[PDB]
Amino acid sequence: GKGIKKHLKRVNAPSHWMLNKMGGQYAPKTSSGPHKLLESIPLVILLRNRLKYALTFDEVKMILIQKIVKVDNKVRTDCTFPVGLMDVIHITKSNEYFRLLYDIKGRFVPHRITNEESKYKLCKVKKILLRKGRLSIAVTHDGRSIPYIHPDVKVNDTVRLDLETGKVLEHLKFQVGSLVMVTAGHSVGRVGVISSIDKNMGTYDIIHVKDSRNKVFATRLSNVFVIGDNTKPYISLPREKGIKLDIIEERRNRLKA
Amino acid sequence: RDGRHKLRLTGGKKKIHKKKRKYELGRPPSNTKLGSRQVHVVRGRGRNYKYRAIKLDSGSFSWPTFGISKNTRIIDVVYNASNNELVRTKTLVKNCIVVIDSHPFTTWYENTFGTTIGKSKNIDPLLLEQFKQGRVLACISSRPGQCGKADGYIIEGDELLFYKRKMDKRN
Amino acid sequence: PKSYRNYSKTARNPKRPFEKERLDQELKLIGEYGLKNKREIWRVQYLLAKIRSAARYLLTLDEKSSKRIFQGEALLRRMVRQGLLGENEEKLDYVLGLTLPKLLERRLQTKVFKLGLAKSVHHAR
RNA sequence: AAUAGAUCCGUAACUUCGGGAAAAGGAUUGGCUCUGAGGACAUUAAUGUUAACUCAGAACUGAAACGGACAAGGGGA
RNA sequence: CCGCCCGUCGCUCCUACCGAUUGAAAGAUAUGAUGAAUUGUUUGGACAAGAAAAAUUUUUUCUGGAAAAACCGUAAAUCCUAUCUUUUAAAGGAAGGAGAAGUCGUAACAAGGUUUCCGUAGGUGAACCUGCGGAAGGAUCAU
RNA sequence: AACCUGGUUGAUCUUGCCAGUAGUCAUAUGCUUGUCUCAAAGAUUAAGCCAUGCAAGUGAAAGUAUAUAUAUAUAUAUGUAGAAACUGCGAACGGCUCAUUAAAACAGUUAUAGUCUACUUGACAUUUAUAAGGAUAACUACGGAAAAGCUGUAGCUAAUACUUGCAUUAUCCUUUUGGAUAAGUAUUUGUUAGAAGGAAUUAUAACAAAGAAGUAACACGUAAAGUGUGUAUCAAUCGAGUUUCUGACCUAUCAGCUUUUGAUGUUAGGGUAUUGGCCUAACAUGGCUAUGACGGGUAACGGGGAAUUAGAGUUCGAUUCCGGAGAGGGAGCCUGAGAAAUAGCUACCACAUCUAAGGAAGGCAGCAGGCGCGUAAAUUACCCAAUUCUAAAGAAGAGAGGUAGUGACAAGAAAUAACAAUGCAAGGUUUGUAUUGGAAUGGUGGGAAUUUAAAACCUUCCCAGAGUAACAAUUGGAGGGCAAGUCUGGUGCCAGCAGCCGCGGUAAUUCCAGCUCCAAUAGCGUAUAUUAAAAUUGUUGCAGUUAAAACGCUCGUAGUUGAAUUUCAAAGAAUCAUUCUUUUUAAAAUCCGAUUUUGUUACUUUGAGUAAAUUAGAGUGUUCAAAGCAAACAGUUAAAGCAUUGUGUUUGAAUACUAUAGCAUGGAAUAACAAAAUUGAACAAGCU
Repeated sequence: GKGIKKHLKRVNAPSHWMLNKMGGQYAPKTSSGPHKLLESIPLVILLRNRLKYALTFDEVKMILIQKIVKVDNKVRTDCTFPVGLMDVIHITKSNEYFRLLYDIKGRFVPHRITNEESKYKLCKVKKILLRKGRLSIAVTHDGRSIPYIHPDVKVNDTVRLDLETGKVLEHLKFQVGSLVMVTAGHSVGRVGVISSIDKNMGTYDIIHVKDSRNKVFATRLSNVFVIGDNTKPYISLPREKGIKLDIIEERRNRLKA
Repeated sequence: RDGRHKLRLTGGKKKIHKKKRKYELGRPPSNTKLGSRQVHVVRGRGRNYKYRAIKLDSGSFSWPTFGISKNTRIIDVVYNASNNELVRTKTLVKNCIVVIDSHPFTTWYENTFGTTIGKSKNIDPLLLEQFKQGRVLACISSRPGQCGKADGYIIEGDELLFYKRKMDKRN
Repeated sequence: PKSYRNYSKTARNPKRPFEKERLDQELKLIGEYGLKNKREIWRVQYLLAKIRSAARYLLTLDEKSSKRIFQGEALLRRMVRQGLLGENEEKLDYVLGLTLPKLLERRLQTKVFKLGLAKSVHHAR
């Protein structure tokens, strides 16, 4: 037969997983869930290869059996569970809160967050569907369906979501002043202010985004995530703060130590 | 049973590898006659069920100028645009022309409108005479081989004139 | 199936196998650095050709171009760490001009002989 | 003795390019019930009256039989 | 120039060609004939269960239904015919190449002793000869 | 490293090829081989045939246990487990091979507004109830058959197997509150209205008809109420099927193909998950082609890539990854979300096993292994410890995979000595050089630490353990090309050598040997293929009077190529003498003297989207290197950092490339195209 493939070769695994060539022949194929395989990491590699808490897949299973780690404040026990673009990971035994984010080099990093911040996740609405009774549901990047969204919410907006109650707290638009984070391009991981939006009829819409140091980079509309307004990002950011640097001058700051 | 083994657009013959797949399928046709209601179940892809009707007597039929649907029984099949064998062997297909009982429609008209929503449509004489006869012409609109039920609407106006001329400068 | 770790050759055969002056120069280098084989000098000049090709490709690129102002100092700092270029050197023409004995001076046996320890280069080997 | 009518298909070497050729070699053929196509004539684009047998197709039917008798090439190297 | 050199004819070996033999073999297509297995539909009808009654038994009916059969369809496989492809036998015929001091002549290179060569046609043991029209790559850059 | 050399001659200069030369992740083979690391390996021919064994199973809270065993207060309640079996899930993944396949497959680029989608994730439902029905496995008893993963009859019992079946919500109004009104999820039909998309016959809503399947008659227990299993629809996700544009080797001694037998299109239908001649009926005569259709060949799976490269190129790619196809050859089919599945079934063909002769059973192009074929390719080993998959998901499996064995396929590092004194040679008491004679160290053997699933290897330590360091390096040459002998014997146009030129008939620098020398070196020859050499396939970049090569000549279509012409300059700051930066200067619409767009394409510039492996390349002392993607830092035993007493800290795994085609994008030059008169406009006023 020719049903669904269920194995992942190591070299065929996504590059940002950073799995080594000689470390076996297979990679953990993420289970279907909230996020795409390409734009997520399984928590097995999250807490084996990144946090180094576990040394083997069996040790990952050992961690997961005890209902300790929670993804969006709810317990996850699947070994190949897709954690996804941005959300909170709570480990109760060590009492630590992580937010999954992108570094300026396009890789998934667990960024330390406070307990207070671990309740404020950001969701990028991807569709607005009205079902029976003129009731509107927002489908987000998280694969999550939020019924009864505020009618002002648009298809490329973002909404702050409360993990405990699963409710929207406020929304964020996509003007030319709303700061965004790029998610999948050459400029994956950059944080900018959106200089302009060019809407091509029937093709990909492009948006030009201005960095903090006034350098402009363009990207596809589907590959951005509104984070905040011009005032500040609504979430905390990794140490680079979404600021990518030219390689010729990353070397100088590497050398000065 | 779909896609390959034909000639190319240029008329050339294409060599055939890739033996037949299941998803190409091609189930045999259902020559739905009219008779005591009997349908079978076909398990299509994804365990979706398709109702293959073999015989029907009745079905929903719509008076479209009033937009009202009533269940009636199919008396005969008299015309079909495709193969003329279909009417002769009395098979029900999607665009078939049938003769159905009009008594439910006449009784409904008497009950609601009186006499023999957006009411007062004024009817037409060509359909009125058919009602007076008691059997009325209709066009099927469902696919009995797919949905398992014959169902259609009463033809009126220019299309009714067209089909009446085509059935019976004429023989 | 197949292993995923790479492997590459480190030497290139000279071609024209019987040049008298080339053989003499090779023997001079072999004897005066006390190394066992001319395969070793072939490795050294294979490495030298690698560095030289990188240098000339960089020289073709115009000044203040990004590729040059990254790779040029990458290569220059590698050469300086290897000791192949001095402080009075600052440009890419000198890494173009560095030579086979200058490369061979950095072998362990030559350095230990120069520092003492062993009284002959073969003793150092 | 073997087919041999008709319809459909297919037809080689050779050739004086005209033929060879009905080459060779295949299939079908009844009855019945139908369907389709092929004309002529008058009224103020449209509606009626009326005629030949000629093809094509489909169901059904029979002890698989149908150029049913009659009539009627054996081919090839 | 006692240079070089051409061809026929003899002998040996090798390669390839034509070849009667309705030559042979293996494949691949196409048509036709027969046609396993089987989807679907229909015809079925072992029974298995229900509904009725008498105070162990009977009729009728409802579905559900196994063998079996038929008809469209999917169609393996076999056979006939035709064509094509590849390989291959063969009396005889006719080439090419190589070999050896073989036989016959002297065609070409000198004006090579008839200048050479081309196209064409005929003839002859062979190189070749001859006719017609060309070229100089001629043996003439020239009253 | 952008390279040439020997060979036509009496001698010369050419053309021209032969030969030499080097590489090959390129195969075989010959000789030889002391270490360590690394690791290709029955592709080539036979997608030929296979003995044997293994390769997919699964129960740790959570479907069904009087098979059975056990333990606590006392036949009672709890339990703990549990063979078998029913049920659920998986077995459609993986692994192998490259036969088929030439616009097919594949790749980049689209579409699915033409579809299906299990597990998983988020939302969240509609027309006897203190809990409903039979019927079956396991098991028991009687059996049959030579034999099989064969099974008959009788008897019972379960289930999350199979099957029935039990409130409520919303809306209108006086206006927290009172009455009033209504009740089907998908899907199909008819009539209508109509947050998003680029465009809707969209979402959705109303009316009139049908209408599936469901909404728990199910099982275990978390905060000092939860979970599992199952269920309708939508969405997400893991995918899939079709689909747009563009891209392929040789052949014209393949020029016309396709079209009754669907070829191209229309209409209607059937069928499908969906679109579609996919199929059917009617109709029309279309569709492709010298820009190579249709055929034929391929010793052709495609791509990522590989070899060779100065730049172009040429050749290869069975083979780590992706996509496709197949399971001896065909065809058909069941279950299932997913198969036209093959360690699933059915039949035919070819093979082939057992048989008591009646009948059964099979598919190694899975892992080993065998035969055969060959020039050509390993162990019938160990293990699930790592990677990962399946399950009732810790605990079981896995010839996937890993480990070791064979292994001069390739690749990397690297032994076979080093040193002191005379004698000798050279030189103004300096280098080389047979004697001695003490150090050093591996190879090797043994024990150990360690490593490892176990073991082995590496590494490390401890004992022995080198003088002819017998612990003894080979391969191929010595006329030229081409480094190295007119040295010594044998042979004597023989034997033989010789890639080519040539040597060999008594002086053989070429044969057969010895000595010596040369080359490369644990490697070196040979054969075949391929690249460079080859500017001897030439776009860059060949040649054509006589070396091969201008058609006999002209016309001529396709193709290729095509005169000039339409908007030019001045002024201002900064390096060094110059260079470089900036503003405007016709006309039409925009803003009340100023606010700003003014053909199409090629082409060119920037981006976007680019799987990794490989490549280039950044960083990083694997003891170096091949490598790998790591790692680095203080700590004879604690300072510092931060936290309001403890917590290690700092990191890296970049960038580039990813066609020529497609998307977006600045553009003045160069090219085309468009518009442009036997005429074609624009404006104003009046008129419709």
